[PDB]
Amino acid sequence: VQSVRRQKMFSWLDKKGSAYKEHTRQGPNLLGGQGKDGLAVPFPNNPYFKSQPVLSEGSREIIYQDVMEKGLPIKAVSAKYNVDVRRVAAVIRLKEIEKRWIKEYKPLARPYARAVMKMLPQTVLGGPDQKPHESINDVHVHSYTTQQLFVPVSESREFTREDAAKAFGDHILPVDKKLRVPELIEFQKDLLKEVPLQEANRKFLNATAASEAKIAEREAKRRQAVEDAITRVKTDRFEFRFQEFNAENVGHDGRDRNAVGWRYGVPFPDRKRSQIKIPTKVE
Amino acid sequence: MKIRRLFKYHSLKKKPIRPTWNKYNLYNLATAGREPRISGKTFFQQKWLAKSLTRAYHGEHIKERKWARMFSRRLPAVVNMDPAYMAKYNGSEQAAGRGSGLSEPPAYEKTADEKPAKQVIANPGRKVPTPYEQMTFAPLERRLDIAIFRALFASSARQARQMVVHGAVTVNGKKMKHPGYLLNPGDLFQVDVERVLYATGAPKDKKLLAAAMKAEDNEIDPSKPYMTPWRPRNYMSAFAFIPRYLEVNQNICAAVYLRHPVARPGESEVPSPFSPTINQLAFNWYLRRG
Amino acid sequence: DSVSIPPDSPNYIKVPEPPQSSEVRHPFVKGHLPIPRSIFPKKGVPEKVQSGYVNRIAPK
Amino acid sequence: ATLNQVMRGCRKPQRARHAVSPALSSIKSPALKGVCVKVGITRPKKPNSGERKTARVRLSTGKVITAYIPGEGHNISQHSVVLVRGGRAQDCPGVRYHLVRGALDLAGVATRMSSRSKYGTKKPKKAS
Amino acid sequence: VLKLRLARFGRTNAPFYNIVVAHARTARNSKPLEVIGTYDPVPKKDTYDTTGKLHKDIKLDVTRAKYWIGVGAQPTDTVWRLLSLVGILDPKYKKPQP
Amino acid sequence: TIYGEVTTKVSGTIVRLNSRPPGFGLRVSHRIFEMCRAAGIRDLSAKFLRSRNPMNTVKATYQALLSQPNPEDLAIGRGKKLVDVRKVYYGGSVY
RNA sequence: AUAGAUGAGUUUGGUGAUGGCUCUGAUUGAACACU
RNA sequence: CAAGGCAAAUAGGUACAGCAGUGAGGAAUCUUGGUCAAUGGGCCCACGCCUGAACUGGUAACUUGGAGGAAUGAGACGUCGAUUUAUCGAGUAAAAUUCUGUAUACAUAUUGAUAAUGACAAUAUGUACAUUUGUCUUGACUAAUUACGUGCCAGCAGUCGCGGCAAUACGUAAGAGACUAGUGUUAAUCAUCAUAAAUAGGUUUAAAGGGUACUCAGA
Ligand SMILES: [K+]
Ligand SMILES: [K+]
Ligand SMILES: [Mg+2]
Ligand SMILES: [Mg+2]
Ligand SMILES: [Mg+2]
Ligand SMILES: [Mg+2]
Ligand SMILES: [Mg+2]
Ligand SMILES: [Mg+2]
Ligand SMILES: [Mg+2]
Ligand SMILES: [Mg+2]
Ligand SMILES: [Mg+2]
Ligand SMILES: [Mg+2]
Ligand SMILES: [Mg+2]
Ligand SMILES: [Mg+2]
Ligand SMILES: [Mg+2]
Ligand SMILES: [Mg+2]
Ligand SMILES: [Mg+2]
Ligand SMILES: [Mg+2]
Ligand SMILES: [Mg+2]
Ligand SMILES: [Mg+2]
Repeated sequence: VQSVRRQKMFSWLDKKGSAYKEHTRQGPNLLGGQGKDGLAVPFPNNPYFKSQPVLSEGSREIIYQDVMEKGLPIKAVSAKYNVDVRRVAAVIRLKEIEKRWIKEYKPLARPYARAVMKMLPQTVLGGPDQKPHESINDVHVHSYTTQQLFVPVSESREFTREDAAKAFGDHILPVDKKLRVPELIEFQKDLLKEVPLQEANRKFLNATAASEAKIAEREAKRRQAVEDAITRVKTDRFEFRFQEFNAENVGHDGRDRNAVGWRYGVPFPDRKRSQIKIPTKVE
Repeated sequence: MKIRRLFKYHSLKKKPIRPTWNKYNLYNLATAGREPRISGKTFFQQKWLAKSLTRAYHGEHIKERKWARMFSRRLPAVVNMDPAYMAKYNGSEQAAGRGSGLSEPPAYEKTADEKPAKQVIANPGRKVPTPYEQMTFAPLERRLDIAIFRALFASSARQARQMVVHGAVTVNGKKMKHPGYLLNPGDLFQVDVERVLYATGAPKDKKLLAAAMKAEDNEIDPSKPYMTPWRPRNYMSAFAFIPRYLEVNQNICAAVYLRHPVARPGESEVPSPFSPTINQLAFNWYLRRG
Repeated sequence: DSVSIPPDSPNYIKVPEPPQSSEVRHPFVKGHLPIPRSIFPKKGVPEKVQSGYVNRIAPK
Repeated sequence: ATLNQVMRGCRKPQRARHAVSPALSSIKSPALKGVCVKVGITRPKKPNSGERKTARVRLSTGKVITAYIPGEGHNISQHSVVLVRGGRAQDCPGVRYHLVRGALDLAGVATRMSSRSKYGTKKPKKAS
Repeated sequence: VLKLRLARFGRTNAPFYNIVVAHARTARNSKPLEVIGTYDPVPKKDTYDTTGKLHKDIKLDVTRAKYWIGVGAQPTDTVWRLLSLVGILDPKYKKPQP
Repeated sequence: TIYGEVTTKVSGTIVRLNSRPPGFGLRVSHRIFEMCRAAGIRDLSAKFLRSRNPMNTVKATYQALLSQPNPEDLAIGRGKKLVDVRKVYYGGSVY
């Protein structure tokens, strides 16, 4: 015979918790329910954690077509739909893999995809856009900027963000240079000068587009300069890759993090606690 | 070998919260107490209580010794800064007055005034507090097995580890058989389609298929682990939620680890069914493990 | 340039991060390497880098 | 003290504190074997009353110390090779050592069910 | 007798060689005069490469090695071969055609 | 957190409270933790310099939270601004 | 390298001090007992 | 060259703090293996020879890292433990079903190496297998309880302490708390300890101002 605790479980699970057996309605059906900001709360005791929306299937395609077909800069697509550049780049990567599967006649998880998408809040982009997907201007809280500093200055001094950065540290930059899309500030400065919106977007596209070229150029030169130091000597079986480097850059006392060689005077640390012996990155 | 710590995983008497979609766990989570009484208990008794509650869910399959070192006292956070304010103002007004800012009248004088005073100039929503307390178990979200459980690919953390150990996941297009691989920003872990369907799929009852062989759309297949036609687990809708630091693709069962879980001013990106009072106590425990 | 970068690797789309956006704390590396020698003196132009110096100490 | 008085060596090490088990602390040894010289009963002091089962042991080093026999009933007598570990009978002056019960000649309690590790008692093996 | 040779470092079944400039009659792994480069015997495979090719990673300071070779440094058989591939010296052994 | 640093003495019991940055937690003793957790503080680093009397410890640390330096009084006293760099940098007060 | 600084039990009829002892944390080229 | 130990006799060798190993001492620490294939060294015109360094196999939970199984499981309408025979628990626990093929085993291939030489093993792929619990604690410090037995006895104890006939502290039984192929204890070290205080202490009544101040050195 079922115990009372078990009996109460099925009692709650039959009437109050029955609404969670099958997902009939579209959208989140969590326990916490709608909050103050219209976001479902998965755990009632924790109000801060919320079920944030996920880009709908049709939304991912729109982002993909814009970057690939129209060749628009990633920064512009991010600023347009208020999607983080790191997320826009991921959607493209994931979408490319889909094209491979479809190109290789692989079966997709359509039954699983449709079922899971009905349990998560979505944000269809385009015409019917109510709110931005996420914040594209989040700036990392640097450790230096977290300190409590009250600097004594003149009574009539114009303390600016530039002066605040120098008070926190000497090498610190203001929050105007830490943004992932710094062109927005320049775009917003045009609206303060009563510049037509049409021309304001034109300058924005050119600015972002020009910025991507510089990034690509730097990346191109880097990779081209890294392959100039490698000498590939094909042999009967393998291909030897002789990389060059300055053997004199071992610091002033031999101890340097970016040196090349097995260090002398170190016993094998295999016996130390919490010794990482797993791959740290997959290239 | 089932250890003595797993003897009572979903017990209704103890009422623990575990990282799984089991119906027994759902009942415990739903009917969990609103606030455990911690007034009479001492500081150690409060910390020990919080440790047990939080450790029953966060990294339950991780030895206490290992997590003690994994616990980091570095709680990351971000701050939203709109470009509109950046253009107009340069932060000089935030120092006007005596350094802290131009004072404003009290709240009891404003109500009497017919016309409200001009709003203070600052970023939008620049007074809400950021929940640092609810970030203690952030390092556990970097585990390859926990990240799979948060992408709704496995039914629990235990099952998510099985897929990794049995060579079913591939990080950045390469087989990864280590459930402790700490994902890096940009990595792309992809689970096998079949293992995801079985985990999230409904149980395959041989009795329900007995009357199915005689009597878009997917045909019934009696030679597959999950029940055909595939349908979500019985109680998967109560735990269906994806964090903001992941960009999953249901179709190919792949996701990208965009960044590390971060606390914003108003929310947190660490799934935790515990109030800040408990996490705050747990955080104090691991400062000196006492 | 051996093979094109596939969409799986994170280098398929390069998105440079903003300055001072991470605080990774590197661990102290134990051990040292021997300091190579300073062949030339610190002042003046040595005789080893003159017009002909290898034809004077290694004549054919 | 002034900076001059510190150059002259005014900061000397604190006076050493006597250890609990000097015989072991001196040579940094966790235990020592000794031949039992006498098996007797020592009496507690002011608060406590009873009869402790001590034993005069001659360690390998040469020192003759008075150990303590934890448990109910022992199996050692004159000229018994026993293993001595650190410890102290708080209420017994002169007793600053214990004796391992699963030791060479000292046998663990046979009727012990709880905390067998402390008394060197193998598992009963009721079914096995 | 200055010698360009390999100092074996690594764990069991995980050889990792370190190119050094040391006197002949000295311990193999003793602190040398200079560390020209490193050598990895086990061939690797490009991450995203399914053709099946293999390569060996060698970080060598050609400029520094050349100077020592010009003053009478005697590279060993193993190191001589590596220098030959780069083109500094002529091969010490060649496959017979007949 | 509190403003700056405070040091209050109550008959041989001295308590030193420091203001720590956000996300530091209440890395304080058990008695101070109950007071900080109750008053609304979330980041603090205390210390008992001389004595650890349970009662005076509570009296001294309670008297220290009422003796915080007022940045606005110090400004009017010196005729100089005391600008919080954290607020100017982030264009507001990040709570 | 900017997060890193923490206590507890015990002297007195009682209170506040002084001052030791012990526990709380981490560890070993360790030994022993039960496994 | 001298002395003693072993050996030696008319001789005049030997000292394993070279590798493995034996005895002894001790709380306590290993195989009398294979190969010069790799790296290094000595001799050599060259080939080549030698290498107890070295590379490899073996023994030990000594340490670290990893594996050591996930999901479903409600009416076997049973069993057990208590006891308010109907309340409180063992209990989703078990059985059962549905999947996986981890350590490992076997098989193939590649690789450690090339002018040529592979002692031994690593890695990849394929197939196949679901394999133990142990231990401490339970008055406060310090997370976690009752019953019985014993009666300042037997015993527990890191500190304060407990036990003198209704003991939450001893010994059994059950439960509970916790770590886990480890768990405890003993020894030692750092920290705790501003507890020799340079950073950074103190000396009327608590440990501690010299009996005194003229004064060389010295601050
Ligand atoms: K007392
Ligand atoms: K005197
Ligand atoms: Mg005493
Ligand atoms: Mg028991
Ligand atoms: Mg004191
Ligand atoms: Mg008195
Ligand atoms: Mg000898
Ligand atoms: Mg030997
Ligand atoms: Mg012996
Ligand atoms: Mg050789
Ligand atoms: Mg050779
Ligand atoms: Mg030759
Ligand atoms: Mg296998
Ligand atoms: Mg050979
Ligand atoms: Mg308690
Ligand atoms: Mg006991
Ligand atoms: Mg008892
Ligand atoms: Mg282990
Ligand atoms: Mg006097
Ligand atoms: Mg005198």
